[PDB]
Amino acid sequence: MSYLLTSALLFALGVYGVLTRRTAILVFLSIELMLNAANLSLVGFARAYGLDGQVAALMVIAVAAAEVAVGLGLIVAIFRHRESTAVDDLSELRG
Amino acid sequence: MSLLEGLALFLLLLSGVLVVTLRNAIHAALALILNFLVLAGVYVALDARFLGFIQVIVYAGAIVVLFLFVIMLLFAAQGEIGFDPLVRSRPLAALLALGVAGILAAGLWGLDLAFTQDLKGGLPQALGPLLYGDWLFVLLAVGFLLMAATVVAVALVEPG
Amino acid sequence: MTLAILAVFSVALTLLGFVLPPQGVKRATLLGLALALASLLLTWGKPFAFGPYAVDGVSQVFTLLALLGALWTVGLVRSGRFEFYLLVLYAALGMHLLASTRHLLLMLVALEALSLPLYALATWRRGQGLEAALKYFLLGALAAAFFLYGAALFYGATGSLVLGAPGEGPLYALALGLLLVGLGFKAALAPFHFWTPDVYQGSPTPVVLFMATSVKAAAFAALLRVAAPPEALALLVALSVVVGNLAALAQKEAKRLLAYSSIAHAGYMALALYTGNAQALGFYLLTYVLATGLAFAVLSQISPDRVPLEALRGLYRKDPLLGLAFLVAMLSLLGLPPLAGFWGKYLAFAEAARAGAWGVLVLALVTSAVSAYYYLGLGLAVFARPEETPFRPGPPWARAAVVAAGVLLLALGLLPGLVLPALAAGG
Amino acid sequence: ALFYGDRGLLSGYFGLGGAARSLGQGLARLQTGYLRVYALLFVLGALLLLGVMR
Amino acid sequence: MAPIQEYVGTLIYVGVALFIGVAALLVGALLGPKKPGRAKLMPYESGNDPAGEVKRFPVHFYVVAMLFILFDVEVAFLWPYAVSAGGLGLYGFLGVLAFTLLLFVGFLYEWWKGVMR
Repeated sequence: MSYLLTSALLFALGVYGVLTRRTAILVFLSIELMLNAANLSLVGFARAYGLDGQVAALMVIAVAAAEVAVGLGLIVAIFRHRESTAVDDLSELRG
Repeated sequence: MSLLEGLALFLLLLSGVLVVTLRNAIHAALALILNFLVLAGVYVALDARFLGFIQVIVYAGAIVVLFLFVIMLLFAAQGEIGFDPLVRSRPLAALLALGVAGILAAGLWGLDLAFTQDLKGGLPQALGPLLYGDWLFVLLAVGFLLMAATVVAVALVEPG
Repeated sequence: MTLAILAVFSVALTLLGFVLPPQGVKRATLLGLALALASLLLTWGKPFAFGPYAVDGVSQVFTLLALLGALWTVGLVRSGRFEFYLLVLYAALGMHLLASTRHLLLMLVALEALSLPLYALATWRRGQGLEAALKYFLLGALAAAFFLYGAALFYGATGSLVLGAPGEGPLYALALGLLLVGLGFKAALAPFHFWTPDVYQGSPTPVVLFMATSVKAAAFAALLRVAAPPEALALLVALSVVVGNLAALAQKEAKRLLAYSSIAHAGYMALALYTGNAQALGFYLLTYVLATGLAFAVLSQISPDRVPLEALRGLYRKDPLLGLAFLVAMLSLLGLPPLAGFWGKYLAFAEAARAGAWGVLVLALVTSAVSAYYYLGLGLAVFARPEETPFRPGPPWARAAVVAAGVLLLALGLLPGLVLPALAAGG
Repeated sequence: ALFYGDRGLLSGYFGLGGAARSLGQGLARLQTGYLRVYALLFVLGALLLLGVMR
Repeated sequence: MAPIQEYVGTLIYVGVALFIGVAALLVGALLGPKKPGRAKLMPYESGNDPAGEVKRFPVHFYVVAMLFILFDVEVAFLWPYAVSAGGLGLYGFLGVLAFTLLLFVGFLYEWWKGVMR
């Protein structure tokens, strides 16, 4: 059960990262950390509920890879000509 | 168990704290790779053996490799430029990170489960029929998702 | 056997774009969407499931709406990049998969598969488009992480990743909350509403059309399968509708105001979730899709980058039929008789009252009455004195599409007992 | 005097509408454009929801 | 399958390898002249500028790595079919063939577009 509590704590740490980070890429890293915490919870509950969570986490890996590829393309396109990757540098769209 | 289990969990949480705390992007990614190694060991401890090996191969070996390739093409290691710091948001952020765990801790507290199943090791020998079969539809959806992701990234960079 | 049509057209076009001009690719995409729509209709009353893919009335109706939105938004897209069409196809297929399953993990894969091509389609490369794409992608991946931990805690409360399980106490409620976070974000429900104004303001107008119609449609299609508790539903509705209407009062630009309005409208649609009627919500979303696609097709005829409210003015003198359809749309979205928005709104409110949530309903009605201020300030602006404004009076394509949308809106508003009989199994 | 008072009552209705718009722009000010702000408010609202569910 | 003892033996393997590596690095570091100089610590090429002040490196390597992560996911999906093959029969073969053809369409797309760019 310590595994599930640790997965929740890693999700919390990724939340702290996404909120605290200034850089886009480090936020994306904290999100990946959240995903891996989710995968650990899934593996525990598959050990409990019969092995489906393993294939679940596999598909999650593939989904993660897709979103990592596309998001890194985005990060390239937005900060190729532009200056520091700092996410606060774009405040054009205001309420 | 608990002898090395405490070690693995302490290393996992310490690595997460690093990956969210360290300002060296390279060092953050490296702490996440260490986290992935600790987590693949945990996976194997949980009778998921194939999944730990892919977690090393794909996640650490491939994903954060491209992360590192991006941050090395675009230096970005000293992230604190163009600050707009919002210093008071640094403690406040942690507050939310506390809550996002606590309620999870509440939903998982006093929760005991039947952790007794003979997974026979998370080997692909048994996952083959489960993947190609009950999951074949999800598999093909995933494949189309990745093919579309390739196309999306190509059209997204595509200087012309 | 419609998803097969979509897949075949997409995969073949992926290579055919090398030998076919982007215009030929556009014709091909249009043909594929029309064929998929027709195949959906010929299967009306023929639920079809093979694996976790399960077609019911919900799948049928919401995918029909999504295909309509995709056809309309493809009509306007004339860029010589065949990719700028391929992505659209994906989203449709993706959204199809979102409404066609109960499996939470296949639901996540479908969400990612329909959402990723939107991120890339939002790049006219205008500096605002980059900011919009960045906010969108980051917040969407955050919501996907939350939704995934929710699916995990669902698997924790029950041995399967399929909705409908008996459910535990705190753990099941918590998993439901972690799913609801992502689903309301995708449906632009507050307090997850922040991304919608910026993204609608930054993205090219026809893409905003496609988004504000099909994305919200498929998001509510997925919500209908969830058994969201009444407290969460009430909070979402209250906050969403209040902020939607109020922040729309302060808006100076048409697209941002319309995004806040769509936040409020998702708040309204969140009432039919009280009962999950799938008839009330199907009807509401039919009317909303038609009206909003109409409004954004007109706005695209005005300007893809950005359209202030003054640009709308004088539209009747500029084009009479366009001003008339825009007035019809503003009133239908205001939910005023004898327009179908009244019937969709009533059906949602009847579901809500049948569930027994009264004060929430009263607050929704007060916010809807407040909405009339700007709904009229937009609808009535058509008749004002024309000021300096770019005006592209469309091809016959967009004119006919707008006319059909307004005609269907009024026709189903005046006699709703025509199709409403067949929103269940499909007699 | 009753005519003036009727005018004043209409002015109070006006004031109600103006309070509505001011509240509206206070809530529209919630979205500044700093992504950290949007993320914090997002997570904050999600946590409020998760607390409500009990 | 295989017993879990082999994995603790693997941990021991890693322990010996790491210990010997650190020992070799200590041997190298402790045995040396240690006369640091300013130009000695300077990176390379006669004063400054081996590459010097250059724009960000080509995105070509990003594309290489992204291609690779996607196709390694492909392989990770192909292996469970590789182990259980005769049992999954023509059904599993057909599923894996359709999957492979989808990602091979992705490969052919990126190839006819190419990345020399």
